[PDB]
Amino acid sequence: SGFRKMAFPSGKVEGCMVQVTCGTTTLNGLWLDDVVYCPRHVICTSEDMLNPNYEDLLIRKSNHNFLVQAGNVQLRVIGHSMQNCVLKLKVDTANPKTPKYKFVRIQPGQTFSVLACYNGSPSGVYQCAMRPNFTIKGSFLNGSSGSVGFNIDYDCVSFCYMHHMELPTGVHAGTDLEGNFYGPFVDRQTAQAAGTDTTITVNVLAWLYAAVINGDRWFLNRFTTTLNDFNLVAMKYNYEPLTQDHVDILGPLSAQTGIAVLDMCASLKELLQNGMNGRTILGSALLEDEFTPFDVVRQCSGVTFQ
Amino acid sequence: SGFRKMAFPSGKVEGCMVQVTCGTTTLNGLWLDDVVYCPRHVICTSEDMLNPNYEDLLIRKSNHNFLVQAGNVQLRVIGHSMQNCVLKLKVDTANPKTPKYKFVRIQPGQTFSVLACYNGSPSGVYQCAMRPNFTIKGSFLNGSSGSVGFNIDYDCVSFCYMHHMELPTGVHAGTDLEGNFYGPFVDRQTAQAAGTDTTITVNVLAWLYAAVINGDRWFLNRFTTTLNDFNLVAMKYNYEPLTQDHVDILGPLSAQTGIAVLDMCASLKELLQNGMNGRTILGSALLEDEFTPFDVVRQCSGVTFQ
Repeated sequence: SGFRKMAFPSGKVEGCMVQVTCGTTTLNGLWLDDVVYCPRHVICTSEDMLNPNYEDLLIRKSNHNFLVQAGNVQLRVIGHSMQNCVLKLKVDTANPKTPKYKFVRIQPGQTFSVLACYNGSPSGVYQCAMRPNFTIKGSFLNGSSGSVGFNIDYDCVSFCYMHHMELPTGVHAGTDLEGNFYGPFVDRQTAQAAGTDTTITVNVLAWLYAAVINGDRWFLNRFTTTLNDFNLVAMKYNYEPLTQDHVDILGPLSAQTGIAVLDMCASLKELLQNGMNGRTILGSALLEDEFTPFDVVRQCSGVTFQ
Repeated sequence: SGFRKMAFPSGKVEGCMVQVTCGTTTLNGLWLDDVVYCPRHVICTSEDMLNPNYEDLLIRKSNHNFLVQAGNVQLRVIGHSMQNCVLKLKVDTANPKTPKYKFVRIQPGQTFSVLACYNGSPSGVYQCAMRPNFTIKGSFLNGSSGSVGFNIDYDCVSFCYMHHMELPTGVHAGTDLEGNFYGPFVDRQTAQAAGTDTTITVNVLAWLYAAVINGDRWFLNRFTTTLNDFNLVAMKYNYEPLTQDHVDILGPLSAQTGIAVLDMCASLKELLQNGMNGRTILGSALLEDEFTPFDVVRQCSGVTFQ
């Protein structure tokens, strides 16, 4: 019993982390097969970040300007190329610990584990989510660019995020493993600011189903509602729309607990209109939205990754 | 910037997890060199747990009664010995992925990472603290015994917890890796209950400092307080007594923020007497007490000018 914010096992990702040094800038790299991936702003300084011309700055750089360290071992860069906002550094040796992996671009509301790294050495792992405004509420200090976010999909490591920048409000922005920034952010030190962040509705409902599995039933009511009636109320509380596909994804948790998805929406509407009244749900005094439906099934069923 | 419940990388611990089966019971074991450590209650039947004589029960066991599996490969057991409540199974193969490790016994109020496992395979990694009543609020299902808690100091893994039981209130009890239980619990199916649990005051203060570092300041005040006068209020709200040892530990955090330790106690005092008034601190609507000062400095320390 019990319910906790839980990250994925980081073992297969630790064996892929690498240090990449360029001139006077140092960050982290992802070593998969014979290719190292890292943010492209490693070739620039703090002065260049105000408006960097990445094309002309990479023309000046050569293969010997890229120092890649795999722990206490130096790697030999034999090729380099830029794809959007990341660099692909071809090395002469394949990582022996290379796991079965994919590159995926996640939708807003999806959760993942972040292996925060510094100088190519992992120091921590935590579970966060891609916010609706395409930011993440991570924990990163200076020098953590190149850290990766990932899911474990059955037998495969699903890389979905690489950390790049910190925004003025304290949140973070980054790219997928193809160099494309999530949202309208760029790798330039400017005045870009995140929009208003909303609550991931389908995750709150999955979290409420987790509370029912673990014994909490005080928020259930004898009310009921439709999708439009619920969406119109949650809209004024900055909640994301609940699609008909989201109702289908919550199907398994609705059938296991015997509570209709629309009945659970009626419960959430009361909590939005009346609050928690100082009460707690699964050890939290507010509504948690960083648990996807499958995240609930993994913890409650003890899903293991071999 | 930002603050997250962050666990240590679990790669060095995953490579030590194995599956131990005796009779109809299956749980997890720790594979270090040529020894497998696991809870000794794996050798008991349901009738034995009522009043077990572990000395008498282990002598009756043969080596082939234990089936140890590293992945899908059987580990040949060649001997068994008992140290307190931990069974030590000698195997014929030394674990080639054994990391630098030590066995440590933590104090109440400290934190560690838990690698929750089932059938020798990891399910997830999360953080928790040793409650003042010598329990942990984990997320454990049937089959999770043998999962270990741990910290990492650079390259060395300090094992500090092995899971054994769940108490009637839903919290969990276990031992260090030498087999000594935390608290007055025993590995016998008898009537047991967790003591009165208090809030770890020094951890809440460390968490309030983390909020100051990240920009939150609404809870501060001009007031000050002494050690005695604060402990008068802390005792009234089921908080652990703050001591000079705790004050000295919060030293670096007090200097980094310029807020004296006793000044932050006057802010925590006001929060306990008035509540949070509906506002949040670092994403929580209640006071968090499972972040040690070390955990805060680990995520929030920059550079100290002297």
